[PDB]
Amino acid sequence: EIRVAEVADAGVVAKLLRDFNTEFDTPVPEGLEERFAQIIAHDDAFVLLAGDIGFAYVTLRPSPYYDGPVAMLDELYVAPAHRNRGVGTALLQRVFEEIRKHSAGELQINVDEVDTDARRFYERHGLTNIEQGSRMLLYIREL
Amino acid sequence: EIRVAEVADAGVVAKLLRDFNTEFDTPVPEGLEERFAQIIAHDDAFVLLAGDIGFAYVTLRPSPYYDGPVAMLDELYVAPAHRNRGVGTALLQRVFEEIRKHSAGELQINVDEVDTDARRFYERHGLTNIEQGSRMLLYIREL
Ligand SMILES: CC(=O)NCCNC(=O)CCNC(=O)[C@H](O)C(C)(C)COP(=O)(O)OP(=O)(O)OC[C@H]1O[C@@H](n2cnc3c(N)ncnc32)[C@H](O)[C@@H]1OP(=O)(O)O
Ligand SMILES: CC(=O)NCCNC(=O)CCNC(=O)[C@H](O)C(C)(C)COP(=O)(O)OP(=O)(O)OC[C@H]1O[C@@H](n2cnc3c(N)ncnc32)[C@H](O)[C@@H]1OP(=O)(O)O
Ligand SMILES: CN[C@@H]1[C@@H](O)[C@@H](O[C@@H]2[C@@H](O)[C@H](O[C@H]3O[C@H]([C@@H](C)NC)CC[C@H]3N)[C@@H](N)C[C@H]2N)OC[C@]1(C)O
Repeated sequence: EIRVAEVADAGVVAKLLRDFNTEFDTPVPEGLEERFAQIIAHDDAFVLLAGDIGFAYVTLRPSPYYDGPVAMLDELYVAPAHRNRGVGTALLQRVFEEIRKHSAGELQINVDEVDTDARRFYERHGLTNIEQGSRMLLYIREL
Repeated sequence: EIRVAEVADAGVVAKLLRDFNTEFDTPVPEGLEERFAQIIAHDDAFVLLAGDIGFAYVTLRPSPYYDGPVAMLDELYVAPAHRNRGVGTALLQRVFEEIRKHSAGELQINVDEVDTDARRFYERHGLTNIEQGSRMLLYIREL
């Protein structure tokens, strides 16, 4: 079932994020668990857990366009053996439900162009890459 | 010079954002001044002003990857008569300075693909759309 993570669940969330990065051959910094414990307790952010096999990490930030925040689904992951059985759909549905309790004006998600399965999933569940007739790109600088 | 906006500057910020959205024929929400006054008073966002002719609006949000926030340059605009003279460069250099005071681990920016001149500007100043050989895309749902 989906539930909202408590501070004491930080270790499970961190493990799943580590698994996600390992799946993508990306090294992870130390301290994921300690940071997730802090974020879950104190910040305008939440984590949803599907048992111990999937999670969603959402941040809520201010926007002049809305009375409520703009939400970002910063991380969404289901463990590979549990995919294609509706877990990601359930997590994303619960994301929409939870951000609606905050009157969020919009949900954003960053995705690599090459991740066509994720893109297909998001496009089939109501998200779009198009604004004013153009694709939207994410630019970053790591610091 | 460039300055960090105060609550008293909400009117000038709101005017500039209205002008930006009018130029690009994108919608303008009601209540921009009052919302900016609220946003500027809080700890997780700031606006930089170049006189009354340009602005940067930055939000800060938590990440498990860093002790500091992830910053997002949600809006960057210079009035048309003042472009191509280095104002945008100065604003972006002050964005990096200010987010360094917060120990931000990354800067992110949403950029329409069609905005080729803005994209050249960001690439010239150290931002990248590429991660592991793939372009990064933004997906949204308005709510
Ligand atoms: C090539 C490439 O890109 N590789 C990427 C490899 N790794 C990653 O990207 C890592 C991160 N990604 C993830 O962790 C996971 O991918 C995700 C992104 C979180 C997804 O989480 P789940 O797999 O749990 O999601 P789901 O099961 O809820 O839905 C997924 C698909 O299941 C089928 N389905 C489910 N329910 C039903 C139903 N009731 N009726 C009919 N069909 C159904 C349907 O076909 C659907 O596909 P469609 O997208 O709607 O067309
Ligand atoms: C978060 C967010 O909202 N992101 C979107 C960015 N916002 C916009 O697109 C709104 C409209 N544009 C501006 O608001 C401002 O123009 C910018 C984008 C902040 C830059 O400010 P400046 O004009 O002050 O720049 P600059 O003088 O420091 O450096 C000069 C270099 O700017 C580029 N440049 C000049 N003129 C335009 C132009 N009309 N359109 C697009 N690019 C332009 C060009 O690349 C030039 O380079 P080149 O010489 O032609 O090679
Ligand atoms: C409806 N969603 C948008 C979101 O995608 C996001 O839009 C960005 C927004 O942060 C920012 O938009 C500005 O730049 C846009 C222009 C330069 N391209 C048309 C015009 C609208 C103007 N507000 C640009 N960085 C790119 C634009 N797609 O932020 C505002 C929003 C209302 O939440």
